[PDB]
Amino acid sequence: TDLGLGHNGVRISLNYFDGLPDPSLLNSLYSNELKLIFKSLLKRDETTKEKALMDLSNLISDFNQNEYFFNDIFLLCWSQIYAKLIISDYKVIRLQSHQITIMLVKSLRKKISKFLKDFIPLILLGTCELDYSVSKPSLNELTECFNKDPAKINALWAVFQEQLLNLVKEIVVNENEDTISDERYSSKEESEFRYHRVIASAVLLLIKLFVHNKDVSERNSSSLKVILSDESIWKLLNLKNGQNTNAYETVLRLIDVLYTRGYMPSHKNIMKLAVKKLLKSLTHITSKNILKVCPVLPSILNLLATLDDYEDGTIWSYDKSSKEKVLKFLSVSRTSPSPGFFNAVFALYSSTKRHSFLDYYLEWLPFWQKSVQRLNEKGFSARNSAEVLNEFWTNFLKFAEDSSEER
Ligand SMILES: [K+]
Repeated sequence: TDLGLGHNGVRISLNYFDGLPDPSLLNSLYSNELKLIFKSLLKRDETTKEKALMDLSNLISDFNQNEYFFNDIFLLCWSQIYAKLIISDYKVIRLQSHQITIMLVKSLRKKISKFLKDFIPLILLGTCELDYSVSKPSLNELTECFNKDPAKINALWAVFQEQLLNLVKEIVVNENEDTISDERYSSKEESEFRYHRVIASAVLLLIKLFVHNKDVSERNSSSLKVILSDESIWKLLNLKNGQNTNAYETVLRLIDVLYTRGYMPSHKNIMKLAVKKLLKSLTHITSKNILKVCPVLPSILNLLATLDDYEDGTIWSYDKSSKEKVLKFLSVSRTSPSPGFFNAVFALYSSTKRHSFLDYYLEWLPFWQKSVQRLNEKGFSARNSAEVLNEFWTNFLKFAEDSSEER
């Protein structure tokens, strides 16, 4: 049987309809107080959950009196609902749930070693939550749980890399908008936003896994292929609305790491999947939303310059109208340039000229011309006027020195 995130006989999942504590297992709990606490956590009413978690948290803080209660039956049950609690919209529920688990690890050391495979990956997922109101306190209490040693934390990323990837796979491949949220009690927007948060956390977790493990690609090739071949991660490459750009930038970073490590060159199918979605997202940038998106444009351009190095600009062939997309993307983005922008544009020019992607005089030159025109009319009133203006001229002069052979 597929136990999902579970490694001790019971199924642990993030969805709402399975991986639930068996009614018999619950009745076998030590104290009648626990039975009610758990029955309270299996409901939907989130008000009574905050108290139930508070009560449970109190029983664990007073570990002296209460200890025989926190046995294997408790850990099996808790490990199942813990997974479902950390996807709640109420950040208090997610935070308290993490603290409880962290407290259990810190208190039942050795006695809980068997369950660490189930708890650590979810704790770390909490530290990867883009909301710092949850990810910072979680990481703090976690770091404190291990003698305040950040090296002991970095070890966790290596020890549990298999279970960490399995968690990613569960979020990305197996669950979706309609399994993380019950359509009967949740609107479409609610479901989307909820799933977005969870998968966004998974992408960051996935990135941290490459940071801490130099051989992750080779040691987990089959697991990574399943994760990255799915469409779900790459669907995050969306700048339309309503989400901010945090998740978007995180995927950019993932693509970069994957390319740098030489993973994507090894998996053309996955690279085609990511790039197609990346190129399509360029069309999401308009005058309507340029002011919300402009701080991530240097990242886009730099990534495209990097990818252009693959097989002499082969990535551009993944989209029949990639040239047109880039042109329209450049014309929009020059209206609201930010620091690093012109450095990135030149990076793209310097790389793509090797196969004459865009015309020097009919396409590149007017871009630079209209750019300085924009900078002169508005600035230098705006902030970072001097920095950006100087950045433009430094890069244009380098661009202009190629006008030699292009004549
Ligand atoms: K999915």
